[PDB]
Amino acid sequence: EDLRRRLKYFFMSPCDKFRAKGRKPCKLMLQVVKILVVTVQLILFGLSNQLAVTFREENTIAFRHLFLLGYSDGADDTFAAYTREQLYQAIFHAVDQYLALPDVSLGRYAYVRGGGDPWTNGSGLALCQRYYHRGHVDPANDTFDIDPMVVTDCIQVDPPSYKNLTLKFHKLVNVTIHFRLKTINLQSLINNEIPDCYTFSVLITFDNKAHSGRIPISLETQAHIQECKHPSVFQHFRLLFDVVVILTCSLSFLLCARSLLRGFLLQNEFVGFMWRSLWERLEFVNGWYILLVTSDVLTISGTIMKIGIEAKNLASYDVCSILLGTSTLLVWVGVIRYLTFFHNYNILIATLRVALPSVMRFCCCVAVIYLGYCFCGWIVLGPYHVKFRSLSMVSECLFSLINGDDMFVTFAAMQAQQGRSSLVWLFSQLYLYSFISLFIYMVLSLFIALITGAYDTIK
Amino acid sequence: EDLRRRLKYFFMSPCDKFRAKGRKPCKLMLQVVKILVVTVQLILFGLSNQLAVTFREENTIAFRHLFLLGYSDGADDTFAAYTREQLYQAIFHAVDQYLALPDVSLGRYAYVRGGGDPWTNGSGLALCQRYYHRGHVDPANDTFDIDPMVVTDCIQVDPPSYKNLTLKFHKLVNVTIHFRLKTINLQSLINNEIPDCYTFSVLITFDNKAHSGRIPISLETQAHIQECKHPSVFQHFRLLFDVVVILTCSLSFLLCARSLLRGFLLQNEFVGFMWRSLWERLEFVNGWYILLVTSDVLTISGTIMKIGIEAKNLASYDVCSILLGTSTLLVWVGVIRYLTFFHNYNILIATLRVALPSVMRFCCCVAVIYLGYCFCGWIVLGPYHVKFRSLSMVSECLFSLINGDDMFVTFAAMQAQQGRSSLVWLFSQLYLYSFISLFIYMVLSLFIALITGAYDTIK
Amino acid sequence: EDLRRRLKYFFMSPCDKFRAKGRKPCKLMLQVVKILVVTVQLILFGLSNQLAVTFREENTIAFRHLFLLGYSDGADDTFAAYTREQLYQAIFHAVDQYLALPDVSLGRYAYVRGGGDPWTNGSGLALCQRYYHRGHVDPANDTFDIDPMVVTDCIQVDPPSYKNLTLKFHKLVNVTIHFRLKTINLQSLINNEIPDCYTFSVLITFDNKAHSGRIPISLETQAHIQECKHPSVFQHFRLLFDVVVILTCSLSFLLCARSLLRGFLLQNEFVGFMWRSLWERLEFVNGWYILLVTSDVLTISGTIMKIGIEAKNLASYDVCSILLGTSTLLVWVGVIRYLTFFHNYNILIATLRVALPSVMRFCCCVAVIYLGYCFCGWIVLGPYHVKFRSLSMVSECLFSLINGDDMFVTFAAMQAQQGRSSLVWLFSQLYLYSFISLFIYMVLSLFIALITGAYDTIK
Amino acid sequence: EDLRRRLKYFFMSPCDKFRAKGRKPCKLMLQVVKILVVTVQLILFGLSNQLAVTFREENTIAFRHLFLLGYSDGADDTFAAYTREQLYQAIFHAVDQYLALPDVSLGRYAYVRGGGDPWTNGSGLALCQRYYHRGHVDPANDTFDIDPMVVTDCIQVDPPSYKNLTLKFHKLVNVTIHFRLKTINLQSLINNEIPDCYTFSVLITFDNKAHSGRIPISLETQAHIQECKHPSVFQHFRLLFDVVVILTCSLSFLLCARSLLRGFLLQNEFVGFMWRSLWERLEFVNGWYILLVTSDVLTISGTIMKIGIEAKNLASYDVCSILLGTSTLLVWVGVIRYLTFFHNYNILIATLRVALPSVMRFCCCVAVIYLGYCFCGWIVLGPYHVKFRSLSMVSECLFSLINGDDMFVTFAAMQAQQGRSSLVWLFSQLYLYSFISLFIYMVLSLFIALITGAYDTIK
Ligand SMILES: CCCCCCCCCCCCCCCCCC(=O)OC[C@H](COP(=O)([O-])OCC[N+](C)(C)C)OC(=O)CCCCCCCCCCCCCCCCC
Ligand SMILES: CCCCCCCCCCCCCCCCCC(=O)OC[C@H](COP(=O)([O-])OCC[N+](C)(C)C)OC(=O)CCCCCCCCCCCCCCCCC
Ligand SMILES: CCCCCCCCCCCCCCCCCC(=O)OC[C@H](COP(=O)([O-])OCC[N+](C)(C)C)OC(=O)CCCCCCCCCCCCCCCCC
Ligand SMILES: CCCCCCCC
Ligand SMILES: CCCCCCCC
Ligand SMILES: CCCCCCCC
Ligand SMILES: CCCCCCCC
Ligand SMILES: CCCCCCCC
Ligand SMILES: CCCCCCCC
Repeated sequence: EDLRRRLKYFFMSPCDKFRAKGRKPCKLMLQVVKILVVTVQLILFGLSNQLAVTFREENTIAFRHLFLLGYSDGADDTFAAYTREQLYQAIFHAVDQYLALPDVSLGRYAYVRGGGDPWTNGSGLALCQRYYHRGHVDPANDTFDIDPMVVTDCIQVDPPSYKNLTLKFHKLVNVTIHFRLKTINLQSLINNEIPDCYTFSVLITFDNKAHSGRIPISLETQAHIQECKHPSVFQHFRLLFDVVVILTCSLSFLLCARSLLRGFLLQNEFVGFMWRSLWERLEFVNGWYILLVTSDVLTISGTIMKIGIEAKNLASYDVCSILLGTSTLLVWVGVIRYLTFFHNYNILIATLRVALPSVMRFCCCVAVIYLGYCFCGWIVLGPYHVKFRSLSMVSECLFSLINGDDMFVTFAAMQAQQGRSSLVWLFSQLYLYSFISLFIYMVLSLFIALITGAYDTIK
Repeated sequence: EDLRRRLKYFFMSPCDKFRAKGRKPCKLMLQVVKILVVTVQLILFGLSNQLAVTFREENTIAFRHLFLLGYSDGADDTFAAYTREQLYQAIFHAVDQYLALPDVSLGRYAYVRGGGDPWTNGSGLALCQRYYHRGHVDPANDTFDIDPMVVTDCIQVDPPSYKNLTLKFHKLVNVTIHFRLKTINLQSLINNEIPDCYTFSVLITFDNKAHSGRIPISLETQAHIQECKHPSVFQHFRLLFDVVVILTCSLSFLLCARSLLRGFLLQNEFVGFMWRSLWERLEFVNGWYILLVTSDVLTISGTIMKIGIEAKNLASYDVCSILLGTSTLLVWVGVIRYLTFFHNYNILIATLRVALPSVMRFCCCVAVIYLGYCFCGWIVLGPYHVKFRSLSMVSECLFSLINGDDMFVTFAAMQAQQGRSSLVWLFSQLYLYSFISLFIYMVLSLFIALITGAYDTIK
Repeated sequence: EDLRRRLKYFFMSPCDKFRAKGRKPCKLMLQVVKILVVTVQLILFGLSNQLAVTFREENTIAFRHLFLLGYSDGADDTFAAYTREQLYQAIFHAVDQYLALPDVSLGRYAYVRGGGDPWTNGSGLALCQRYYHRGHVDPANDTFDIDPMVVTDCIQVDPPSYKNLTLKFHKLVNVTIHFRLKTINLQSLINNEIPDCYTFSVLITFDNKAHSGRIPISLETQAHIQECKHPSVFQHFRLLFDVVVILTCSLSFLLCARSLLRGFLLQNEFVGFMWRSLWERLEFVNGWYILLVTSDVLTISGTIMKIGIEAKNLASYDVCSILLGTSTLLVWVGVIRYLTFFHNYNILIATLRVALPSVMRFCCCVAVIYLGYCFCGWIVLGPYHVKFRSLSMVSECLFSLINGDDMFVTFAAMQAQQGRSSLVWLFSQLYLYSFISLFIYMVLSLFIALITGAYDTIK
Repeated sequence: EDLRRRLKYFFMSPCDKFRAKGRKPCKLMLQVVKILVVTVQLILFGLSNQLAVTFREENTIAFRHLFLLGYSDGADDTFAAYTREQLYQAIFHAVDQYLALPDVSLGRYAYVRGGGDPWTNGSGLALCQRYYHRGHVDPANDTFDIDPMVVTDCIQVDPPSYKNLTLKFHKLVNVTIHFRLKTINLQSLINNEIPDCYTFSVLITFDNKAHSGRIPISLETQAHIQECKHPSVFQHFRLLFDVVVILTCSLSFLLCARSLLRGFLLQNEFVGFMWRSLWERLEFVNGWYILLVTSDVLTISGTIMKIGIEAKNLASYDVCSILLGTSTLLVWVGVIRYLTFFHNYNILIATLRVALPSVMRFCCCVAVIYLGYCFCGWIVLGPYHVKFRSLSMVSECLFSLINGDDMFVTFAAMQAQQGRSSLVWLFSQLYLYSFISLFIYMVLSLFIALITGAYDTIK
């Protein structure tokens, strides 16, 4: 009796419900307001996120130019030493620049002393060489006597004896330089924020693990952010905007939870009526509202993290950015729920609903072939091909090849081996040709055929 | 009675109308003449447009080589100073080259003195440093005391004391060098045109807003064009050609307006007959003729601007070029109006007419997803990914990815973060894979399906 | 009566004709032999073609390294002078290297003296500056007085006063250095060929036509090949192979001409029978045999040219290579004539036969849009975009964009103008987005739909 | 009678057979175990394969930096000498560095003396110049007198007179430097493996075969691996894992062979029953089991090779890697055999089975066109186009072009010839446009149509 009318009303559109019981669509206007405010909050956060990331990266580039002898932009991957004299000069240049920093640097840096290892108390720079405990290497007689246990020896340099360093080249594992520098991110002032205090931990590595006559040289930094002690800025909204976002998301969450509860109660009543199928029950679950509550939770968590970062209780910019960006994407996607009511505007969702199961079953069979190719390429071609170094990189290369991207350069990276390793080159030819042909012309064609057949069904 | 015959005649083809009432198709021959003359005028204008653009750009490159110490082509994005000595040397090199310009430069330049700020009367070069009013920075004690108000102090150099410049490095915001140079674009002589007089305003910036120990250095120019005073060229068509273009476009406009008026009158009579639907009225509007009158207006405006530029009353080359190029494109497109009469030649337009509404409705749903991805990528990945720096650049990157372009390099730009920021790298993996899969395999497939289904309908 | 049987036999396959009248298929075996021999001849010619091209290009690169001060590989497009001292040094370096060539060069070169202009009798090198007859340039007073007539003044240098060169910088149009060198292409010995004598005409240009303060510097060569005088090589097939190719092509031509004549006679008889439609007559014309006779003519012409080049009567390697390569492609394509008899192997040709007319009609409408875009892009974007410099380059860029290639870099080349010329940048955005959308999603889709519909018809 | 039931059981699924006769599916669990263990073995082998390849390549790069004067990374393709003084300096630098190696090198190398040619007994380095027996070259008189027989003259250098080298430049064919160095691959210690002893044979070539004034310089190495004599590593699983892989593959092979024999016997019985068609017999052959036995043979061979390499009996890393990688790919693909039983999961295989014959027939016709284009492009464009140098490279370029990849750069590589060789440039335009249009829009469309029509059939 009334159950039929109740269900019919439960599955009606906002305009239909307004016609029926004069219900005002507050959820829709809330969604529009949410899109606006969440996007604005994301951009406002992005300002400070960019400030932090830029400070870290620019300081690291400046360190590379200051401490690496003969360094130039774009040389990171090939920068290396090849003679004993070059290596000694690089090490001494790094240490001398560390000692001269106050007089030459464009930035203002403070020294850090002591702390844990590798620094002794009062020491600012640690210069450590690591070598085998016993190494006797005699290629002339085709012999060696090695105790592979690593011994670390190093020199402590106080900021304003290291020149007596003697490297044990034949059994040298690596050389490292460790030091910390303190600086202040003044640019924050442009965003009406109090500058933070940064500590950069700088590691310079001269790596000899390959014992190949080529020692690559690299510099890396780790940044630690902390609040400064009683700072002063002459004449030192966002909080209220964050509170507004929180209120909007809370109201949206409450309305969506109420709708889900109403749907659950109606589902229970209908099941009781029928009894007097899991899918027939899930038909009462509004997936869009589950997405909306997930988005609200994400947005509130991101806003709380953002408030904490602004208050200087936290410094996890990356997590906050990921939370807020994902929530913004979900908020933008959420409004399709209201287009679902009209067939002329619901082609994408209607087709995906029919296509997805067969697509998943197809992927079941395609994935094992894809993984076989991934592992084979990674292990066989990785030592020779710059695009096959790692499994994730192999997956990227194969996925791009399926889409027709970067094909000729992939083929050409192997041309160097046609004269050196002919068998590997021939294998790479067969591998690439077979993969491209199979996946572009057979697999992808059938995938698209499944999707277009589903569309033909729903149309 | 006669209304049926009149409407049938009104909807007939040029050949059919010639058969019926012996009407000569002057509009079609006018369209052909218009294509020829408008294209020729565009090319002729392009000659002088190229001359102007080349003068500006070549002078700017020469300035970069003259005034930037150690500059080389292709280094614009990374050119920077890293030590106090480097910065002082760059500043003094720029000023010294400015003073030596008459003796060393291959071009002939005249100095400009006085005028508004930043130059005092009689001064040719302004060397200005901008720093915080009060800056006390103490990273050693984790303290600072800042009044962020910017103070500008600068030295005036008369063209043929600046060597005493002392930079306040710890609170320095930036350094700028401003000067103006006058020159003459002699190359115009090859196009039988009188050379113009150019003033180049040159700004060299040493930017320290990030306070990161790396100060990027850049040079920019702004060009002002003016007529020279009583020039003399020994033995100093285009005007007549412009007048011909104007006459052709005016006649085309008159004929198209007459046709539109006739259609409007016939529409009114038919509506009156029926009365004794907005679409049923718009059926009488020839959209091709609206396009043609728009193209005629654009062409006449562009020709008037071109005449003014040739007379030296205007120098807005870019606006003129845009007007004339758009009008040329529209003129070329306009002749499809006559192919519309024959079905075997009207596949594209006939199919678009049926497909466009459903395509627009589909875009309604796709656009919110696209914008969500744009904002998320711009804010989360922009600090780390060179292709996500700006919203327009993000849109370009995503649009290219949809078309399969530049995929692997997009993936590879993030490989540097796999060791530094693992969470951001993982997010970028999920973001790129999900976007590419969704848009290439689901969205684009259904878009093409809509278009091909419309074609199946009209065929 | 007999006419039906005669026609049925005339349209039968080689196996069917062998069954009917025991006819041996000599044309087919001739085609196979032709493929083999023509391909082999192409490769054999390619050996000597490569030798000639390599000699020219390697000599030109060596000249660039010898005569251009500070030249390095890959700098051709940006190599330029920027100060008077740099230009003087480059000019004097080129002349000094010309004079020192016998002592420093790795190649063996002989000087050429006299001849026509610009060299006087006995002169090996001509150093010429071209300037305006009267040039008074006064940017300070915004005035000039120019007689644009070009005066050429130049110095003659005898191979082993030019140091007194005074350049008129303010009215200088360009500077050129002309000289000729003779050398011998010894590498020909590896191919059992007598070396040729080469004369390289070398032109070095310092171009100041833009009067922009930047003078680009370039070097170009023209090679003239001649037989040497009574050469001697101790112990100094291909001719017989060329004769064999000629005989094979002649026999194929004769058989195809006989077949065409037989078809023409049968066509005339059938028309006479019917009389007691142009297409109904062209149905008797074997297009494959027209292609075969064209290929035979091309092959014979190429072989005669190759024999002449080997005999040293000709040196037009490029024309011979084009003739032989085209003939090889046509010979390879010609064997599809025999697959046309079997439907399971004739899908491509059968479908093209049905699709081509509608494709041509579609192209009629698409071409005007494409040309409008070409002209608009060439004139509006060419001064700003490296990929739009020339009309052919614009066509290449747009054709590649239609196929999804190089999209993001096309967008990115304009990002530099977003700050300098905002209006041009906005126009480029609209231009690229509209072109890509229209052509990839609407035009190409309908093109493929036409082809697949034709296939659906023939299947 | 029983034959029908026997055949029906023979063609049932694992679950169906378990229902029928309670058969435990040991082959399927064996396949899962095989996937796991084979993939793990491949990765474990990849560790040592990477160690070997890295040692070889890093040593070669170090040699290039040590022995090539003025060498820098990325200069391999253009590195060349252009004056006699440069060539002498490069030769003497290489020899001097060879003599100074113990004092300057970061690696530890031992000299090799004597052996076969080109070294005499006691000699470590051979410096050999090769020139024509008689060369008189007179370009001034357009004459030459050559005996092309090559004479080799060379100097022996003992490791710690070559300075008196006099090069016969006008008839010089090339110069080579040969020497061998011994070293130890210590990095193996990180993988708990005993280091191997490497001998690097180093060849430095200064090539003058073109006699063009440009002499390219290159360095190449060949590595020979051997076990060292009585090495000692303080405290010097994989064997047991290899044995486990062998056992698993052997059991899988036995089960698959038993299944194939059972199928053969059933086939014979059915044929005997019918007698009282080759395809009707091949219907009894399980192709998946043939694939599985092939994979088992490959895996066992690869494992035996891996054990031999670990024992130091072999050093063929490339062959072992190819065997194991191919076997891993086949093992991953093999599990689709069990998905073949379910139609919803068998779309790919079911469609391929129907599409493959028509695809092969289509390829018959397409291949001759493709080969014609390959040969034409290789011979005509190869001397001018970097992507057409070799036939394999031409095939890669054309295959990539079909897939839309690298189009604009292919067009742009020819733009340099538009001014030099206009006829070749025009031919390249026609060649590229025709190939791309024909193959992308006609051939590929029909290929995809065949595949999708087969899918339409099986669905
Ligand atoms: C009945 C249905 C059942 C389910 C259907 C079948 C499911 C299909 C599963 C697909 C699996 C494909 C294999 C990918 C993994 C291979 C690469 C890999 O592991 O990377 C190594 C990397 C790490 O390896 P690495 O490179 O760091 O280490 C290599 C080792 N060294 C460094 C020592 C050399 O792992 C990853 O982080 C995973 C990256 C791959 C992820 C790509 C898969 C897609 C992700 C989801 C987005 C798509 C959503 C689409 C939805 C949109 C529309 C709604
Ligand atoms: C019932 C039907 C209703 C309508 C149907 C639905 C309409 C669909 C609307 C599409 C909108 C898609 C979103 C694009 C905007 C995102 C990018 C953006 O805003 O850029 C930022 C830029 C500016 O941002 P920015 O990068 O300068 O600033 C970033 C901020 N900083 C610098 C501080 C880091 O804005 C633009 O200039 C817009 C560029 C995007 C334009 C692309 C859209 C297409 C243009 C029209 C051409 C296509 C015509 C096709 C017709 C051919 C066939 C007839
Ligand atoms: C009824 C059916 C009958 C059969 C149907 C028709 C069969 C179709 C045959 C295709 C042939 C196509 C021509 C390619 C050869 C041209 C290039 C060449 O030879 O290279 C030169 C190279 C060597 O040349 P080079 O470049 O080293 O030498 C040039 C000379 N110098 C150096 C002096 C300048 O040869 C090769 O190594 C071959 C490379 C091409 C291989 C590509 C073909 C595909 C390989 C198989 C993988 C695909 C499997 C797909 C299955 C997946 C799904 C199940
Ligand atoms: C994201 C959940 C969508 C659920 C599909 C049903 C549409 C009402
Ligand atoms: C909704 C998940 C929130 C995760 C926050 C964790 C921050 C360390
Ligand atoms: C550009 C306007 C086209 C209007 C479509 C109707 C064709 C007669
Ligand atoms: C038809 C629009 C003309 C715009 C001209 C404006 C130039 C400043
Ligand atoms: C290349 C000419 C082909 C002619 C088509 C008819 C096929 C017998
Ligand atoms: C790889 C062999 C597959 C054989 C096709 C038949 C499937 C049972």
